[PDB]
Amino acid sequence: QAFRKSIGIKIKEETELIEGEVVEIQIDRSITGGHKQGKLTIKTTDMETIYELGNKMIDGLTKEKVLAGDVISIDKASGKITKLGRSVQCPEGELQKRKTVV
Amino acid sequence: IYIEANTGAVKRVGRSDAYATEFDLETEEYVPLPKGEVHKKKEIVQDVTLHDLDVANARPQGGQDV
Amino acid sequence: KETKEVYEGEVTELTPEDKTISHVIVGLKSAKGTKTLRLDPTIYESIQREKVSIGDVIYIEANTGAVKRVGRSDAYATEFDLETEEYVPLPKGEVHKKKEIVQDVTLHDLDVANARPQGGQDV
Amino acid sequence: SRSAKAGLTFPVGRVHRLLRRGNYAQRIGSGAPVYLTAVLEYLAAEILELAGNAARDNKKTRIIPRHLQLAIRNDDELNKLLGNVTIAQGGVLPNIHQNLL
Amino acid sequence: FLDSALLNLMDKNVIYHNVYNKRYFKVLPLITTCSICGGYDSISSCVNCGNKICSVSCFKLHNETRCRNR
Amino acid sequence: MKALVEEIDKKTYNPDIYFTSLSRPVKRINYSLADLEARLYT
Amino acid sequence: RKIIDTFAVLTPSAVSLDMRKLALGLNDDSSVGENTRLKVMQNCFEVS
Ligand SMILES: [Zn+2]
Ligand SMILES: [Zn+2]
Repeated sequence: QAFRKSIGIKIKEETELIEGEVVEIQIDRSITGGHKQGKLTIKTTDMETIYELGNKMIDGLTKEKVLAGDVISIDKASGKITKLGRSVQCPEGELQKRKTVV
Repeated sequence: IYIEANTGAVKRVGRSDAYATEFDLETEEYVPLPKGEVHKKKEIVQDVTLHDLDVANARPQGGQDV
Repeated sequence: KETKEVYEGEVTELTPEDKTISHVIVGLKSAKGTKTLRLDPTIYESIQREKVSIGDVIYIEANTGAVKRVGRSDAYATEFDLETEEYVPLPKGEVHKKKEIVQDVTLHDLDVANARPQGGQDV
Repeated sequence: SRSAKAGLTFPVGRVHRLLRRGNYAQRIGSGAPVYLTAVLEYLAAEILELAGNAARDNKKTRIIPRHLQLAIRNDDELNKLLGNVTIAQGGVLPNIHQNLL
Repeated sequence: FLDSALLNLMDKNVIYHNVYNKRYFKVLPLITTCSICGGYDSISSCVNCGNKICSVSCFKLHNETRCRNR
Repeated sequence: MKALVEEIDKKTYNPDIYFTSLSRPVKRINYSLADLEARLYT
Repeated sequence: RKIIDTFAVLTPSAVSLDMRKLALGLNDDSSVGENTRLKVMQNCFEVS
């Protein structure tokens, strides 16, 4: 077990990340049926667009409290939300960027 | 989806490409439709040791049900 | 040093929200205030374990999730002449309370807390 | 003039002389007509840009009083500022009630 | 020639209204791309118009000419 | 982490409809007559 | 119940929350499926 503990393995892959300031959040559900339909606006220095959300985006968006002033950073493959800062946040750069994780 | 007849295991590939324009952002990736027929067959020359059949005869390994 | 939230009050309604996956809004009637709160199904399961009903004083901790029942409130003491459930008065103060503790705990106690599960109220 | 060195358009001497001969007080300061031309220049620029975009909405290169009427009445601060002001040849707003439909 | 009565009404219906497909509106999968360079890796509809914009230069070129509702 | 306890109103809160929100800024108002009459007559 | 109610005082003052869910493998993300945690949490929810 110690001889297997001594040697390690490095494995790398690439993931996408969208980081940008939220303008407003407009979800849509029903009082009896369900089937939530989320819409919010993501903004940065040189991009400002409205993103429509799915079921799991409102699942992670309602299990974790967030505001219009609060700013998110979403990974597409992981599906979890990083509520980083509110209006720390002071962001720059492009909206959707791809970085490698090792 | 991906469904095996003899084993019963179920794997999902994702939402089809026809529903990619329903929402602008979705955590579910959009995969194309699988080419070919519905029913497919193939033969494998897979080798497996007799002790592996003995552990397969000894204790339950694991399944997708409770 | 850490702060924890303290909730207490008389149970008014145990009902789902309006539609459901089975959560329960617990309306805790305190003396100086009346507030309704939504709880997890595990702490609601311990609420079902404590056999509480409409008009029972409970004690609920926010961060930990432990549930203690104090007893039936003093308003329902005249409902029956003899009852095994003792009658406790209404808790004074607000619904939400906060305090800070200077509790000391050894690092080995944190190691046993990191090693094996100790206990809980669920199955 | 002192309007160009201070970034102004309206003259300071006409407003200062108008405050002198307007019977307001005995002593008049030097920064008060500059402040007044600043406020009147910002407000007049606001009505010029709102009536300019209101003229840009109806695809006309000239400002009719209906564009100024809709530009003033469509803004909340201009309607709260001037609520009794009647504009000639400006018309009214297309306000249609829901229960009459 | 279309205003003339030399052609029948059923002739105009068969020539113009009957050749187009009636039942099948969409069979193939629908694809939404960006309106500037067609980037499908970034599907992001705009604010004032709701137009799909992929990259940052596509938005900076989008605010000037192709945005009418702004 | 995730809070097991959530304070909530009876009348204002609904479990289904969830909503969260926060020189001179001015909302864009269309001055077109056919746009407003087109909106009010549909 | 009286001896238990009178003689049980001490508490395990140090604990880690959300370790009880992970020790059995039933959480929001694990190698087990979706209704294993639901049917196990329901059969647990009925058995006292
Ligand atoms: Zn593009
Ligand atoms: Zn736009």
